[PDB]
Amino acid sequence: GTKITFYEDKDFQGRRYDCDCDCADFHTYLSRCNSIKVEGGTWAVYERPNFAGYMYILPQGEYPEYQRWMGLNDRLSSCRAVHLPSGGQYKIQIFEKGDFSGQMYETTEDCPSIMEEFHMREIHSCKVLEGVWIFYELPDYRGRQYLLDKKEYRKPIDWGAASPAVQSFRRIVE
Ligand SMILES: [Mg+2]
Repeated sequence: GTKITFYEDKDFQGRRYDCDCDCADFHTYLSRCNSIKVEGGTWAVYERPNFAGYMYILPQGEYPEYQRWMGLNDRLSSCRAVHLPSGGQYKIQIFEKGDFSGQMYETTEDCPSIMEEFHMREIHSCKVLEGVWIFYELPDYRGRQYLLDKKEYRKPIDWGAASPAVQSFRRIVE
């Protein structure tokens, strides 16, 4: 089922790499990425090998420029398919402070503005109770993205963020 294609140049041109499973390192096959086709599944694609650096979530679709997936540069070199639980449930708890302290909020819905809904622009810890979610550094699902597909996150670095800025979040739905 799951299949993704990476191209070096815009508009599905240039050297190409295809992947139907996780790939921790494709840098030897491809030196840059400027377009992607996702034929099936939803994929997390990462700037550096072993799922490091900037990351981005792409559902099925055609992406003729990296700006189409909110890419931040022309570098990609690892990818993995997002596993959506068959049960189809989503619930997250967000916390004001690290280590699950401070004010907590629980939700099963998306949040395009944490400031509007919860009066925060940083989240310092999180429990993903059900499902798979994405945190964004900017409002309304803009900017750098962080995949939350583990259960517990005691500090922002646990979701890959050097910054505590989180201004929106949403679920990855099938
Ligand atoms: Mg709302």
